[PDB]
Amino acid sequence: MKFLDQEKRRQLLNERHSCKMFDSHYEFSSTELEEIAEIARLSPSSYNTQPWHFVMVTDKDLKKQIAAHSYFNEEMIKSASALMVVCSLRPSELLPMQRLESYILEQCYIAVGQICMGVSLMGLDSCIIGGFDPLKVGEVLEERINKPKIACLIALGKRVAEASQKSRKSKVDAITWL
Amino acid sequence: MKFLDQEKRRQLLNERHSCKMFDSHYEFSSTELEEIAEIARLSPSSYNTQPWHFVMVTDKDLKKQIAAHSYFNEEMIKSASALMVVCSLSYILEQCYIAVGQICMGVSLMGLDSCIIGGFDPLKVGEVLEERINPKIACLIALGKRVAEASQKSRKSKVDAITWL
Ligand SMILES: Cc1cc2nc3c(=O)[nH]c(=O)nc-3n(C[C@H](O)[C@H](O)[C@H](O)COP(=O)(O)O)c2cc1C
Ligand SMILES: Cc1cc2nc3c(=O)[nH]c(=O)nc-3n(C[C@H](O)[C@H](O)[C@H](O)COP(=O)(O)O)c2cc1C
Repeated sequence: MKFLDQEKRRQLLNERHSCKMFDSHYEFSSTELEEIAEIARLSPSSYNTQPWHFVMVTDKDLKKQIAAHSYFNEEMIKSASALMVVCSLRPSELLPMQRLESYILEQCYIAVGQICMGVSLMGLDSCIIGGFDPLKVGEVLEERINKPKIACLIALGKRVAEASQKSRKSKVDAITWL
Repeated sequence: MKFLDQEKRRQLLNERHSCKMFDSHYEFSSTELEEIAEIARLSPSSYNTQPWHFVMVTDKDLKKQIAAHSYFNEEMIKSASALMVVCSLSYILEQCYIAVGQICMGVSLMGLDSCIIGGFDPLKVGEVLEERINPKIACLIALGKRVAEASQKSRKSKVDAITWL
């Protein structure tokens, strides 16, 4: 019951890459945005806690304000069709270095791994972003939504340039066979 | 262009499910084993740090041992074709979980099945392995072939999960 053959499954692993620049002229349809939200939502988590909230930022000025405080990621964020803000839930909403906080981030990180695979399946591109001023991006999103704890960002869109070459430590360093 | 069309992308997200029991007859080829390991290795991380190590358990006797300490996951793990032990070497040491999500998606693309496992005793699971590896064990992933259909998706509302800006 496979979906893609070896050649295709291998290509996807390479197409899943950190897209450093996006086609600013490519706009996300409601269909594209909705499926991405479903890829995020349908992700797995321990005891199905789903301690995440995904904020889809498509407004250019609002994304631009976040971009201005993402340092070297500014032009990239600006270029992107959409910017996902992966928010971690409060521990008070979870229950009916901090242990609960780290647990929640672990679930959020899983979702991220699923999302970026989904984005490649559609034919689009992403870049996970942790290089940003956390206090400042919260600031410009405060009046819009309650002050969130941000795990990471995910820039989204269509690429202008080809995928960068994969650089990973040796199969030996990463894999033990038993 | 697309790798898969709309229907098949939507189908996959349901095929990507926590498989509770596996075909205890089915055995992983080397080719199946090697892809699963490469999906894991090509995962993304901060500054390409790759703060992880993946241990592939296939031997039925050693897997049987790990399953004995896996509480309510005992039969599942014994019946699986393989068992991956995911280990970590801001905060960056949690980013092995980014791999986890990529792996399970890649596994389902092959038309196989997986279950992410957090229900185990890390003391005794680490003990039976420590004659070889130096941990830190984050979680487990059972890998193999299903015996029945994928479970129904239960999730909180789209409204609970998504803010549209
Ligand atoms: C970190 C982690 C640990 C998990 N541990 C277990 C487990 O010990 N036992 C189990 O039955 N399921 C476990 N699961 C599976 C979740 O219960 C499952 O992801 C959730 O119910 C969503 O359903 P789905 O994966 O079938 O789509 C775990 C999932 C994650 C992400
Ligand atoms: C938590 C996290 C944060 C990241 N932040 C950035 C970033 O701020 N800027 C950037 O260009 N890439 C960022 N990346 C992408 C990684 O640098 C990239 O995944 C790694 O170099 C491997 O390359 P690849 O994904 O293209 O295979 C981030 C990745 C992760 C997991």
